[PDB]
Amino acid sequence: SHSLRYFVTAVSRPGFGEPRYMEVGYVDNTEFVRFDSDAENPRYEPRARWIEQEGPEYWERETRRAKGNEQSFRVDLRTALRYYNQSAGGSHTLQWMAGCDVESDGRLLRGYWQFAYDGCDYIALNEDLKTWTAADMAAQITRRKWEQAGAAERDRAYLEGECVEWLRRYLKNGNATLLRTDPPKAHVTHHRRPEGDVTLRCWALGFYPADITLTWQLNGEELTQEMELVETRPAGDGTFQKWASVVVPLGKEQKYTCHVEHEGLPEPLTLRWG
Amino acid sequence: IQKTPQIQVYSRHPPENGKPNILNCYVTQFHPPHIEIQMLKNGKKIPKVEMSDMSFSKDWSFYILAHTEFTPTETDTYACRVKHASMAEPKTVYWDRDM
Amino acid sequence: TGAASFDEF
Repeated sequence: SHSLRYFVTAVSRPGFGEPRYMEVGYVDNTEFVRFDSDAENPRYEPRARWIEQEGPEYWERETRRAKGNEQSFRVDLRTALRYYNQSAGGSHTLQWMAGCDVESDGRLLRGYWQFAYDGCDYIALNEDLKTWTAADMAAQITRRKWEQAGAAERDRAYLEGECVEWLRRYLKNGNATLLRTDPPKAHVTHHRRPEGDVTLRCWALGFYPADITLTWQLNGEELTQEMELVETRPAGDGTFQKWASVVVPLGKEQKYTCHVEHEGLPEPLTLRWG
Repeated sequence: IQKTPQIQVYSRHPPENGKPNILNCYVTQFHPPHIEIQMLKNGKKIPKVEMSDMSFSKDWSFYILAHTEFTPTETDTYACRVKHASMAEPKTVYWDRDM
Repeated sequence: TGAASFDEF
């Protein structure tokens, strides 16, 4: 499956300016568009080479859409103050994630339209795309309003229609980068510890996409329980890094193996401290 | 209501003394979004430090990638200093050539 | 393309 997602944030900073508004759009885990109210001339801007192909109308419409959402999020923030009886001196956050997961097929797998207030769940469109889940008494007020306005059906039409259609077009136009694989380049490092044993660290560098499995083995056993793992992290050029370490006795290096599994590899790698 | 950021400092390319590179500071899982990230060399602030757009993860918690140009040397010590409302004092994480 | 939020709290 593939995904198109829009991550939206509005943050009030009372006493140091108007609330900040941001949008960022992703295909899979790859960022392609952004809008930021703090920019000089706030406008939708490309964040990948493949989206630059879209003509000026695309940018004008997306800009006007973001500006409309911005005005609407600023009203939401003021409304949230009344619903929660908060003052106009505190800084508050409103987040929204909307988008669609489609199968290799192209049909919809999951639609998302969900809000959070100060980093807590506020309201979300249910998986059925018909009803809402309000998290508290304040969100119940919003739910009631939105059911009376027929919001759910309008939003289902975007998630089932435009979202799915545009994802399929983005996957085609950005085919080169989005649907590529790059294999991990791996190596093992070796560090003598003061306890008298050694750290073996298995690196995986420059791979795309982010999914990968790094494991250490001693004679075929998986050693999952005793392995240090960092989170997969962006190298800042579109590729990813990850490492897994183990502690092993000083003379038993050659008995441990690192295994790397990735879509870009013709065969999974097996490494050893050399 | 408040989440402490996680910080990793690492190089775009495996380090080689005297060769230009990019130093990454990947800050994740923090809330609220307001944050101050700076990168140090021997205690002194690095002048040009460029950051990716801030975004949030499935759990509503924020992340961002700060980076800068640097040429690693044998002796020079590099770090990422992060100031956030969740922390009494700014947090400094030093670059490790094998992490 | 992204979504429009026509409905307020």
